[PDB]
Amino acid sequence: SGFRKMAFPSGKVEGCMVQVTCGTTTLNGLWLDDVVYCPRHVICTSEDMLNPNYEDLLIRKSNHNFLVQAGNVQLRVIGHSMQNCVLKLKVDTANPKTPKYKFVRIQPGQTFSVLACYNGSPSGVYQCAMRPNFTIKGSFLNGSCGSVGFNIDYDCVSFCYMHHMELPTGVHAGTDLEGNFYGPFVDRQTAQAAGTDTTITVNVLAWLYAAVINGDRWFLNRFTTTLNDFNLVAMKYNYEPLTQDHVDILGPLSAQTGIAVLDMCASLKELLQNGMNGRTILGSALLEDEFTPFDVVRQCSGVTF
Amino acid sequence: SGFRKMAFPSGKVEGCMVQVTCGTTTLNGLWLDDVVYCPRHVICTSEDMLNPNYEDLLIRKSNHNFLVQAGNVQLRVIGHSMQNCVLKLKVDTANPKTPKYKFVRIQPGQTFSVLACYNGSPSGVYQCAMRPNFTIKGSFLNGSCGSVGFNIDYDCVSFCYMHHMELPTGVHAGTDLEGNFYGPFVDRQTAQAAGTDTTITVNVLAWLYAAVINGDRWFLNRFTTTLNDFNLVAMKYNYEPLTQDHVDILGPLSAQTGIAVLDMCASLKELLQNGMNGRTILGSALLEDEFTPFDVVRQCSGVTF
Ligand code: NA
Repeated sequence: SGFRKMAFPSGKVEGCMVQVTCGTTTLNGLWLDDVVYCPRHVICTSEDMLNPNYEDLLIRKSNHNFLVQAGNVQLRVIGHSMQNCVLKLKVDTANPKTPKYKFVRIQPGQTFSVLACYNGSPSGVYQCAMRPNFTIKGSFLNGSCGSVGFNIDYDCVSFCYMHHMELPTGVHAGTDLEGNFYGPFVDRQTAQAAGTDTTITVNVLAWLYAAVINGDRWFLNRFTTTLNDFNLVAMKYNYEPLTQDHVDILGPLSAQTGIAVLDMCASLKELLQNGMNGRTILGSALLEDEFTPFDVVRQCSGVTF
Repeated sequence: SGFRKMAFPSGKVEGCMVQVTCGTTTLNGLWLDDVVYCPRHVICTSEDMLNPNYEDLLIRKSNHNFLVQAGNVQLRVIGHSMQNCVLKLKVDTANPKTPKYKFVRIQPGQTFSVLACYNGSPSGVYQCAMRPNFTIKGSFLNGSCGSVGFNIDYDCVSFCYMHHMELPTGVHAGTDLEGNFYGPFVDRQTAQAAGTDTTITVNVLAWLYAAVINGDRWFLNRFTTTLNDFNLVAMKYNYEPLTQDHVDILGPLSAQTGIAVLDMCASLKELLQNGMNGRTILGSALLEDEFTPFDVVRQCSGVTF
């Protein structure tokens, strides 16, 4: 037993990370088959970033202008194109370590692992959630752009995130692998506030089920609630609405523990109204919301890849 | 910016994980060059575990009793021996993906990454600290034995932990890679309880420095204290005494932030005596002690491997 924030093993993604240099800017790229994907803002000078026209900037670049390095071997660039906010550099060599993969656009509240890289080399791996306001709370420094987020499922890597920027508030913003930003953000140096964030209710409930599975039960009570009355309480604590879809997704955990979803909702209602009274849950003094129901089952059942 | 519990990239270790089966017991092994290392209790039956004579049990085994599988490839066992609580199975094929490595015995309060595996396949990666009572708070299920903990340093994987068991209290125990348990534990089914734990003071200070580096400053006060006056409070809150060596280890973080260690100690003293004033630090409502000073530097400087 035990319950930890757990990242996916990173080796399959490590084998895809390369370094991309344009001008004096170096960041990371993702090498799948004979394409390297990276943020298009690699083509911008500091001056360009103030007001970039990416089509015109890309017109002015040659293939030679992009230095791509896999470890210490140069990969010759033979084409360059743009898809939304992502640059695609066609190279003359397909990556023999390309895993089975998909590009997916994830939902707010869903989790993924980030392989933080610099100069094409991995620094570390950690688990992130896509916040309801479409930012992520990561750990990213200069040079981290092009690091990716991903899930693994039976040796298929589903890439869902590529890192582009840090907002002045200290949260992080990026795109899917088709280059569409998550949230209302743009790759130009202009004002772009993130919306007000909220707590991911279905994930908090999943984590309470994880706690029960690991023997923490003190917060269970004998109260009941309807979905509507629970949501009326949770709205006042800046929790996202819980829908019947969320109730159904919590079905397997509810079935294993014998605790009906709405009874766990009554427990959560009491936790919100009363606090923890100096107690902790799974070693935490806050209600945690970055585990999905599937993350609970995946950790507690030993799923491998 | 941002500060997360960050594991090492796991690919170098993933390439060393195998499955070892003896009788009807399956667990994981670590394949380095032509030797597979795994917990010796793999040779015990359920009746053996009650009172195992490991020397006798090993003499009664032959090479054919061990089935070793590296992914889809069966590895032929050509020798077997025992070093303390670790079994060493010599195989007729050397692992071509063996990283440059060392076996290290870590000190309490130091951290490492765990690659949790089942049936020789990686499930997830997460950071652990060796607690002062020589347990770790991990996430391990049936079949996780033989999963390893490690650090990566420049060009070398330093393996420091192999997983053997879960205490009835829900914490985890294991050995170094020479087969010596951390703490007073033994690989037999007899009563064993962890000693009372304590909080790793130098790590809490390191994490407060991480908070300052990331813009959290609310807990800083203009006060300073002495090492002795701080240790008076530390003893009252089950914190380890702070030594001059531990002050020295905090030197680089103190230097970067311009906050003397004893000033931060005055801040920590006020936090211990008065609480966290309804605030969080780096998203936590509790003081965190599982980041070493070097973990802070590694994450905040983007060290790669
Ligand atoms: Na101070």
